[PDB]
Amino acid sequence: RANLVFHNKAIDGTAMKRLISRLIDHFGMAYTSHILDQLKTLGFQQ
Amino acid sequence: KDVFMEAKLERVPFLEEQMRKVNEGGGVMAGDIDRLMKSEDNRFAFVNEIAAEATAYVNNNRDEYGHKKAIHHVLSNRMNDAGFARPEAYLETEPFSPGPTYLKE
Amino acid sequence: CVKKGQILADGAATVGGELALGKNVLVAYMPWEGYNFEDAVLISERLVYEDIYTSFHIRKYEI
Amino acid sequence: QDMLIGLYILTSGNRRGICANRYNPWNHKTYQNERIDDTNYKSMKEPFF
Repeated sequence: RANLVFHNKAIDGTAMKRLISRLIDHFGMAYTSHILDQLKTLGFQQ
Repeated sequence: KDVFMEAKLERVPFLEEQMRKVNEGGGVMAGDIDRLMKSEDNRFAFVNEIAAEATAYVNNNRDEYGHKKAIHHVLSNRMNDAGFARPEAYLETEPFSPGPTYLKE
Repeated sequence: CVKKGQILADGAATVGGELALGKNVLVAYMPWEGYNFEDAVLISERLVYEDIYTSFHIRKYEI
Repeated sequence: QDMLIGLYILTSGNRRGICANRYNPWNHKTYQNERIDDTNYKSMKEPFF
């Protein structure tokens, strides 16, 4: 069920950059590339 | 004794659609390249070894490559010796295509 | 009848006695699906089958 | 920009205080008040998914 943090605040610009850095260091640059594709699609939808 | 045995192990459902978009986007190859490079010390040596192996593949069995992309062939060969089915040369098919060409978005 | 100096004939992009370099089109400002990312526009088919934006270009080949 | 705005709107939360209720929730009333707890029980509250 992964090892993530349930956000409950506003993910502003500086919070997105922090989140990507932590996902990169915890998973690598191969898992993060797929996350970014999914977040791009979900961000465009909402 | 530790009561998290299954709360952290419950299978996430609805994953079937998040299994395909990996496969046409090149995600499987991208996630296999890094796992092959997870043990290499110098990436340039790994790349040169892959290129030399692909050159040997082209030389020994010339009249097959042009579609199979022998670099994909050697990558699949290296990924197929430790499980990781990885169909030959990462070849893509068109299971539902009574036509010549997809529009590709 | 026409007095001196009045308009007799129109011209290119000069409907009426006025300059006219474009067309009036309904527009809504909204992010549709990322297809209007940065400075991209998302027009409809109505602009290609009603000849809303259609121009003639003449090329001169000399030999 | 666009994906960032989408994610910000997604993770923006509800309306915290006076922007969600016109009157104070102290407001001693609407208790379905009587000597017993056998009265009308709507208690809209929030869903319990």
